[PDB]
Amino acid sequence: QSYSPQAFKFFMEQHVENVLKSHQQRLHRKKQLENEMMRVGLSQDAQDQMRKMLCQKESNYIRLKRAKMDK
Amino acid sequence: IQSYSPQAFKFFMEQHVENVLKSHQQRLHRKKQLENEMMRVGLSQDAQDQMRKMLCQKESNYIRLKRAKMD
Amino acid sequence: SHQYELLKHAENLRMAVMLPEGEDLNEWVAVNTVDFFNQINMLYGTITDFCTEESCPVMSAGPKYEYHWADGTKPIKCSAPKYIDYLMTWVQDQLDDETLFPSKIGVPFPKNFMSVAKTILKRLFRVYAHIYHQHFDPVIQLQEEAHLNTSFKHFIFFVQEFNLIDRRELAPLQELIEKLTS
Amino acid sequence: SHQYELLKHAEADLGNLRMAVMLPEGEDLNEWVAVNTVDFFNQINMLYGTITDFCTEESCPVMSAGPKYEYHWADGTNIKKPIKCSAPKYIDYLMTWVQDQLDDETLFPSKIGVPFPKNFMSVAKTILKRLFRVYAHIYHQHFDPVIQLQEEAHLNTSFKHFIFFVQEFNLIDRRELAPLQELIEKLTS
Ligand SMILES: [Cl-]
Ligand SMILES: [Cl-]
Ligand SMILES: [Zn+2]
Ligand SMILES: [Zn+2]
Repeated sequence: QSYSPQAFKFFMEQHVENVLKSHQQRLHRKKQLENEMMRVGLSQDAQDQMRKMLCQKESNYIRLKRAKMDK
Repeated sequence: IQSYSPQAFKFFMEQHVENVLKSHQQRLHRKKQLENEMMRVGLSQDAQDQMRKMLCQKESNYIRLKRAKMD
Repeated sequence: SHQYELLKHAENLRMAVMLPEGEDLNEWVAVNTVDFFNQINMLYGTITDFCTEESCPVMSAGPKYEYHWADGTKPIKCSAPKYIDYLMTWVQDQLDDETLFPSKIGVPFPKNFMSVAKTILKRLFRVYAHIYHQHFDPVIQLQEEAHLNTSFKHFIFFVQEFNLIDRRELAPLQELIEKLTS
Repeated sequence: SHQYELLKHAEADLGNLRMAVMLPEGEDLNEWVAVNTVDFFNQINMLYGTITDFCTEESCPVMSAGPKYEYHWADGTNIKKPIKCSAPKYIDYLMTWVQDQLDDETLFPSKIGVPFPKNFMSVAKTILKRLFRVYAHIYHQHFDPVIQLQEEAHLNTSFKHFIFFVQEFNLIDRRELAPLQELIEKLTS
């Protein structure tokens, strides 16, 4: 199944921008969580729990993106 | 059942309520903004219906991915 | 007497619950149901060391009401943690079902979604009631009163917004619901 | 002569993936490898989709990644005795196979609770190898179309991302990377 060149070009540009942005946003959520969690708290066990569920959510997201659940 | 600490639960609750109100306010903002900008451009009724369909679809999809699971 | 606190930095809640403009009802109900599922899950997770076989020999929401398990497949007289274990496991199995709770975009909800949703919400409320009645002082001492009341206020606001639980089920906490909803 | 045109047109687009290909904090390896593998699969898929009308039986009578290297199809239980195939036929078999691998709920789980199989990394590495074979064939035989179609930058960026990932996790041996090592040395600086 052949694609037109303009389509592919667009896909690549959009994809690269998407990858870089998604990476940056991931790191941003991690840092944000760490900062707010550090600000008015808290035990270390709690930090471990929150980090665990967050990482689980991220992995789930990239799994859904892998599963082409966007349609 | 898996035991979470109190500090974790509290933190999550505090963060979550604020998130709920924020998401609500943002949703209404996107809807109103779309209505105003589309009214400004001056568009057919079919076209406005189309744009609203796409926005509603994007929102519904958004909360659907958020449901299981998203970050 | 006894103030119910509530939190704090924000509370809209009512507004928060309302079905958005042109949003599918089933999707909204689904999302909120999942959220409340997690909330109640870790909520009961904090006081799991107090709700033991000895402390709570039977799933009780006050001396007036007593709950028994049977759905997952002959009602069983279970304790608090065992009953709640069965409950949360069942709901977990419902949420993980790709048929009732679609993960894909194009996939629509079944016609009987609202039924199992209302069932889920009933039972989750049963958990709320049990925590509020039997294991409430630990919640106070853990300083989770504000969070528990806020969660329950949100839950009740949602349920009432869409009439997903009969008042006959809400009976064990009606005295509280009347107070929180003002 | 192909090496010098390829190394002339190396400069492409208008960022740094080297940080983005890295396994994020507390992320499962298999999931990451899977996601990037599927992604690169799509990329190379529509990429070859662009120059498929130049890649005909006559233009490419045999699967060649340059005069030095020639690939043969095999390593699948069905269709197991190696076949001397042309560019479009070999690439068809390849991408179809990889497609069947990705669509398998056993190797690449779609549900949340479902875990990866024990031999996942192996078939992942196989897939990535073969995808690189496609990359090499496009780079060597059908490069002039890429130039005239002005897809050079996008091709180089896709290949750069692929190589960055592969090198980041050592998923392809250099023996397979041989037909394009001269380019890899340049892109990775
Ligand atoms: Cl029942
Ligand atoms: Cl092979
Ligand atoms: Zn109990
Ligand atoms: Zn060819």
